[PDB]
Amino acid sequence: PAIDAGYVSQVIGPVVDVRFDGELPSILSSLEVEGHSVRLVLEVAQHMGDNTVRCIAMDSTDGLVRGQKVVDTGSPIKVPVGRGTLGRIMNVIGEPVDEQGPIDAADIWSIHREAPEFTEQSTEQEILVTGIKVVDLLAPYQRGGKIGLFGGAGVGKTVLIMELINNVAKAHGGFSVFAGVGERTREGNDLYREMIESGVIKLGAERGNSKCTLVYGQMNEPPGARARVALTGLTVAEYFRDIEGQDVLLFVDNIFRFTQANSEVSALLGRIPSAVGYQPTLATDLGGLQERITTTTKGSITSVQAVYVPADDLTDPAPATTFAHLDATTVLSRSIAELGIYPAVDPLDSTSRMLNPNVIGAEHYNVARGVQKVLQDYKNLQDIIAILGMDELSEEDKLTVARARKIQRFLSQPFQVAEVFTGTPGKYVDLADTISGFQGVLTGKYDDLPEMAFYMVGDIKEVKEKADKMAKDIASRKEADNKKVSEELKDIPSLDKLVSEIKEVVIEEDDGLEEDFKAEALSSETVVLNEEGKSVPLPKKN
Amino acid sequence: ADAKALDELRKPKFSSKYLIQHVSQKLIPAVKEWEKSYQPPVIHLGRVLSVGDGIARVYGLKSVQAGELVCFDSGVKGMALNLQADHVGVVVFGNDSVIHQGDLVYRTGQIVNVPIGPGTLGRVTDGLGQPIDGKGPLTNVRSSLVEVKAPGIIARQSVREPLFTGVKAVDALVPIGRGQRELIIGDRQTGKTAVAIDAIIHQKNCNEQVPKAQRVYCVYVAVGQKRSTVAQLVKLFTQTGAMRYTIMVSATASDAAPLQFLAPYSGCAMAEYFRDTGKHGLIIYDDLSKQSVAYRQMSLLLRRPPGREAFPGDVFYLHSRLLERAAKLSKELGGGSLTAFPVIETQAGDVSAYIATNVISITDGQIFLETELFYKGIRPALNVGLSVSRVGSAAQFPGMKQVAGTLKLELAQYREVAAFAQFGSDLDAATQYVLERGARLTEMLKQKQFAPIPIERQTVAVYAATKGFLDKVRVQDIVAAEEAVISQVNPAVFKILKANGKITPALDAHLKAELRKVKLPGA
Ligand SMILES: Nc1ncnc2c1ncn2[C@@H]1O[C@H](COP(=O)(O)OP(=O)(O)OP(=O)(O)O)[C@@H](O)[C@H]1O
Ligand SMILES: Nc1ncnc2c1ncn2[C@@H]1O[C@H](COP(=O)(O)OP(=O)(O)O)[C@@H](O)[C@H]1O
Ligand SMILES: [Mg+2]
Ligand SMILES: [Mg+2]
Repeated sequence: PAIDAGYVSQVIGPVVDVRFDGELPSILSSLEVEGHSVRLVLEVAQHMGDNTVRCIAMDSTDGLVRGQKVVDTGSPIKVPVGRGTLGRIMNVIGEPVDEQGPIDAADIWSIHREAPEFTEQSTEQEILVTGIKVVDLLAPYQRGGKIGLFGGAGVGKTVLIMELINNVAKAHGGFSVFAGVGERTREGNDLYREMIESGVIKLGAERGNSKCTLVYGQMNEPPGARARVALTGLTVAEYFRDIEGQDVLLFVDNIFRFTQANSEVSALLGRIPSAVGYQPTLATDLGGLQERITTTTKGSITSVQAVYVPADDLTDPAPATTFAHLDATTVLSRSIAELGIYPAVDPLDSTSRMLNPNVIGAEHYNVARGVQKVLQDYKNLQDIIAILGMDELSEEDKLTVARARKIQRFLSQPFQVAEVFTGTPGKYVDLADTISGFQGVLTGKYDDLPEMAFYMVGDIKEVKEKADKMAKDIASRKEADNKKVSEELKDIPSLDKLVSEIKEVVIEEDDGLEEDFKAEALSSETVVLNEEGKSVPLPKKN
Repeated sequence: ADAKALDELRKPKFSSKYLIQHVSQKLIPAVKEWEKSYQPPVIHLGRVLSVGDGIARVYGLKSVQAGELVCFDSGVKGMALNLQADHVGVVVFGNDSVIHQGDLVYRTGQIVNVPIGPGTLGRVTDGLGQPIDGKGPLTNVRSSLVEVKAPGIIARQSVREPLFTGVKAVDALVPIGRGQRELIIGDRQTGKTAVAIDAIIHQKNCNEQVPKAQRVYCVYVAVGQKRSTVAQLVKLFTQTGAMRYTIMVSATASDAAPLQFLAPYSGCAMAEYFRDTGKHGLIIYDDLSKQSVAYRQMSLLLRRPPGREAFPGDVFYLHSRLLERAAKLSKELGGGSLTAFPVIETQAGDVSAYIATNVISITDGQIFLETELFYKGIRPALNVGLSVSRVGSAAQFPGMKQVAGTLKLELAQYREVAAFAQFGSDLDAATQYVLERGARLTEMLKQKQFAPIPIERQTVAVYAATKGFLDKVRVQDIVAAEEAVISQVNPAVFKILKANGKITPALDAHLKAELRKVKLPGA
């Protein structure tokens, strides 16, 4: 009980130093702190050198005293994995935070492991149809690949990642894991409640028929919990890939917050900071996590990760390092969103490795490359169109600006998760309707239609449905004077009879503020503790 | 020099005691002649080793908790940030010029507290809960921690109820739900406070008309402001009667940077009294961009490595752990709520700055206040194309939701048509309907300060504008046509629209009838 039970030696925010009198814990070991108000586990990060470990708190450290007993659990953070974890919400250390009882577990896996080996990789590319036009055309997603959605605070990468949950994750037929890393807790409650009414999560005795397990380390957590909750989301996804042997969908909302939480911690671990202010170990910290999120020869993980870009800077080293770890990068722009185009996907900055004529076919590939060619040549014109206007263009170039304004609107589409605030019902567009629709605008079959008919429509059947409506409206606009339901006697009572049908409510006048409240009698003096711990008034000197 | 060689020096290895026995009889006489030169030793108390930059290094304090109130013998509070092996670094809640090297540091035994309760309502307190309005101590109150963790996923529910701002552009286009945090972001001098003050004045008008459980108790946190601005604001709340429901937490520009850093957590803890007891709070953090500058000062004076714009790495966690406490609680937790309005000042309209984009990633919507619309007299200068409220939409007034769908759309066309041709190339008759209706609705939405409008007078005024009833007036007397509308219609039509919530078809053509017998000033 004396050795292998260390004591807290110093506390600097999220970073605790524990001194062990003998047998130091290994690096990445979990350490419980005895006598804290909540369960405080500490993950050993460094051996400092004088029988001291430096460790990271997975909860708050306000309350730690410099003698507090710390027991070593002899192993890393081990979280419940299995089919019993489906339909549950876990935090970083595997505790259920959904009040549904304890998580019955097939196994309790540590959240730290190595990547699958090079002999364990699987090199197969089949497409993942998402129903999104700009995605399925220009940067198509791979069915076992890594997908990144790059965004700059309000451009739409949570709406896009909830749309992929809506489109892909129901027709997938496998298990999903949603690791929420450092995002809003309101959004964790929204997804959890909307999965219960979708039947993706089933509560009670039918819990085993759930298809999704949630791991949440949201933005109220201390930076140790947000730095490790992506790792316990993968461990749940890796059990379904390795042991259960099946196809998983991992959705990681803001994998940037993993990098940012290690950057809050790294200042206090005594490290010289790297470029912009990040950890010196940014690429290997992120690399060690991302290399675990792969498709192996035993199972598949289709991983969609939102990547926040800070201050809209794509050259920031946390977005810039992530780009190499992904098979498909969907870059969402702020200027595209200010033109009202949603999803705000930059068509000339989003990239897939699936855009290859031997993978998606030459008809799909030539449309995507032709769409990108007129959008690029239009971008080359925008300096002149701003200054000189379109009147100074060649009419060869005016056909570019006319077509590229049309496909820019046609890349946008309504979402079935955005209908609750936009009003417009959402359109799943099939891949064959995407390819044929943009091929028509490139050949010139739809230069008749105005450029606003292409805006927020499903496929090329519906731009003709919307252009007909636009033409029809410009004719019929008014002549609704009377002989409608607004007659002052048919459907309508007296106005003063409606006053009396109001149920008048009673108003209580007293504000209800001192019904249960108990007031601490605060003293007229600052109450302090003397050398023997006694509650003493503040003595009188300086 | 390893510890294997140093822990051999535990066991005695001298075998010759001719100097141990000698000085053991002369040491206590030696110390006794130097006792007026010894400060008394310190183990559970503290003694200040170094003070400067607003950080004290305190020897001793063997059993301080991390992050608890310590009290200097000068009477100043501190907070034990880092407990080190040899000292404790405390951050001084006040002026560090009154702390000396050698001063006693006393332990209060509690993590940092503010008085919360019903008796903090009405008062002007500082960043630590000590009242500065001069009218006594806080009574009918109890202490609560300022660093509570936000409620989790299962302790929350969806945002259902509307928080009426009384601002016409806000409650129509960017409507605020009742557990929702909403950023007010704009340049200097753009009406950012005026939107937050009109919300606080408006809740006073509604608390005498709701049955005690739907009462909003506002809290205004002023970080980094001038003390004359705060005193002019307390006078405005006192003369409108809004201080009966308002707490005013003030850490001004002359206060210490740890007081300005702590003041939004102090005020959030006072507003979390109403969230936790089933009531409803409204917290305003005026210049949360000034609270990050105060925290950047403390982090650079603690010699922590700066990142982008020299802000620390955890300046996101500074604001995210704060604004996450603005929640709508579930019904087993009382159903209470707290809605936040952070204010971020923007430099030259640049929304892609560091602290601005941090709070956009935290909050649920924005109210962008454009400098260019504010110079044209369109006040509140609400950038309609950029201001969002997605949590508060489908939680708004059902009558306003009927008429503002056309209002947002006719403004959506108005921005799109004005994007094409503002200078007179050629004017269509269809697009000059849009510029005639768009300038109608823009003059409709601009309202003047410190007079928030009820939501039933606000639905009717937009009903009179998205429909006909105002196309006669050009653009100029539309402000005078509104009180021509809202005073000349029968005041019973505001009572049925309030009590039903929406425009029934019985009230629909009644209100068409009252809007045809109002006399419009443009004739
Ligand atoms: N709706 C309005 N109608 C008319 N005048 C207004 C309105 N709102 C604000 N003003 C005036 O414009 C100025 C803006 O003041 P306010 O304090 O609201 O802006 P602010 O953005 O908080 O400025 P600061 O950043 O300096 O605090 C004030 O002088 C105010 O009197
Ligand atoms: N596909 C979309 N359709 C309509 N509106 C959208 C779409 N994507 C984003 N938005 C708007 O932009 C805001 C961005 O929100 P969110 O997607 O949560 O941003 P973030 O990328 O910061 O997570 C949304 O609240 C919504 O108003
Ligand atoms: Mg998001
Ligand atoms: Mg102001």
